[PDB]
Amino acid sequence: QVQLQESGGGLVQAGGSLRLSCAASTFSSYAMGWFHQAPGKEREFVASISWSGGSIRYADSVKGRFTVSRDNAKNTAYLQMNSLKPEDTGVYYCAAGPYSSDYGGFGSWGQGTQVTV
Amino acid sequence: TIGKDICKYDVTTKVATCEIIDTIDSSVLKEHHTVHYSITLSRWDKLIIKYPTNEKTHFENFFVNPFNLKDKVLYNYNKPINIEHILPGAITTDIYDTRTKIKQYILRIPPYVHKDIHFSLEFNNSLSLTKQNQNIIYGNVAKIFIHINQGYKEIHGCDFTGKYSHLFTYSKKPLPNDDDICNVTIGNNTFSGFACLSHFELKPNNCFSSVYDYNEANKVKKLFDLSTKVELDHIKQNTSGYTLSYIIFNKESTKLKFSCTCSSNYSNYTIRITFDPNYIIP
Ligand SMILES: *[C@@H]1O[C@H](CO)[C@@H](O[C@@H]2O[C@H](CO)[C@@H](O)[C@H](O)[C@H]2NC(C)=O)[C@H](O)[C@H]1NC(C)=O
Ligand SMILES: *[C@@H]1O[C@H](CO)[C@@H](O)[C@H](O)[C@H]1NC(C)=O
Repeated sequence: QVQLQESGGGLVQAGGSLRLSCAASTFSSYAMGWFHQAPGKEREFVASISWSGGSIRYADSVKGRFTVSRDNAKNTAYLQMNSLKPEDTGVYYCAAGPYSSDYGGFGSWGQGTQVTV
Repeated sequence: TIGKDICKYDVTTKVATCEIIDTIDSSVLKEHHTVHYSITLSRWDKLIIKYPTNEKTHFENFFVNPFNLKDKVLYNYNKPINIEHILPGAITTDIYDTRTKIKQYILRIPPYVHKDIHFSLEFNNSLSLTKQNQNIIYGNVAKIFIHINQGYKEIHGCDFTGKYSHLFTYSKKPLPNDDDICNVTIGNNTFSGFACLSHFELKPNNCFSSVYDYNEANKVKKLFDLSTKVELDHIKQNTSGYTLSYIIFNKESTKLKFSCTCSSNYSNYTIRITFDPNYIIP
């Protein structure tokens, strides 16, 4: 499939900002998604973006604060994290797959990066 | 405007199917933004739902709730929960066609339902849009409301996990250095089956799809070589970590005897089924 690796995690205060990237090593035909796992919880959907960037979906709880984007030429996706709230703390995963409309679309997973608010 | 619809039930196959793709497609005008499907099922029924992925044209912003549709349903129609937690022994499969971009969710109700339950599934195309004849048309939402009746009879078979005691007749928590053989005799129209830890090795492969033929020196044979009047189902690893297999005979004439084993480095657990057409269970 696709090898994924994330980066960019950090500590911040309520209102701070951070920017994750995810690198693939065929990325340009996959949907990408970001997922958040707080301690003791499952990997919860944060955002997804179609291969073209034309279709983007956000969890209802991060609308307006996060922005997903991607750079197919450079095989990189990004999550821009603004207005960080304390609930946002946890591990952030990037994932890729042919589709992103249900969890089973995501066949490739990164290793997570910590985000502490 | 919330519409209503039904899921077709094939009486012969005991299969309910809900047809939602054309209902939520964004390329055709509809008067309902949300359609409600209600279906009532019982033990051993199957529910099949074909649904799109967002690679499919006119479903580009489609999504499902619960997002992990394979594992979860909406309990009391609102909160996600693992279907195993409300319908223990449930089997789901979730198959994706890489070419048509259509998926098939299938839910088998286990052979015994210990408690009456309700749950729902949502297929939400409301964010997808198509420009058709200079009109921007949006997709719709289908919600399926499922009610399952109490299950009539415990399974006459072998829970080697100690966690499905409410589902099977024989149930014992597994202890190290065990050599347990669970003997079962069944007549027609009677469920058998077993539960093991999924990290145990199940022999022969995908039992009961292949079984040891007792009447031929425990040769490995496909179940279809021994009978063609039998229904079966299997899950290798459910979200709780357990393997289950189910089997039932319908109008089978030949007396059959077969077995399967779940083994580890500590213990052996054997299920031996004697099917007797003339047997009447007490
Ligand atoms: C279908 O999904 C849409 C789009 O996400 C849902 O509408 C959102 O619902 C949440 C919670 O009710 C609101 O906070 C958002 O403002 C809604 N967004 C939009 C764009 O309307 C909707 O509830 C889902 N279900 C149905 C039946 O439409
Ligand atoms: C399980 O069976 C194997 C051979 O099938 C045997 O070597 C092992 O000792 C058995 N386990 C017991 C007796 O607990």
